[PDB]
Amino acid sequence: GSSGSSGPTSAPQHLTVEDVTDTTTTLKWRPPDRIGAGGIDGYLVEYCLEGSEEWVPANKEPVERCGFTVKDLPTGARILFRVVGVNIAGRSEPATLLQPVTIRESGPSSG
Repeated sequence: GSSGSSGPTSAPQHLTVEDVTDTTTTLKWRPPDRIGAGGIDGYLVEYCLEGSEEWVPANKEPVERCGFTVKDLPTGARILFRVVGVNIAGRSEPATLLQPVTIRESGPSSG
């Protein structure tokens, strides 16, 4: 027997830095496989400035897509980004980034 799923969906994966701006950054992750009934509400993106121990909410509300854009960031700061899948169950394991972001815009040259 069974009725209504129990527990938060599977943490996010495939979370990497696609692009990086001066005061903005891009993030792209993938949806879980073990969702079942209910469905994931979204994801909570939070960043912690190097030295700080408080993860600030990048997006007040959890996005729907498997990607978001964080704004308002100190150019040249090692900020760590983490994505957590929210749901009626609550939240899931943070897909912390393997590496921090320096935050800076760098385009091509010599064409």
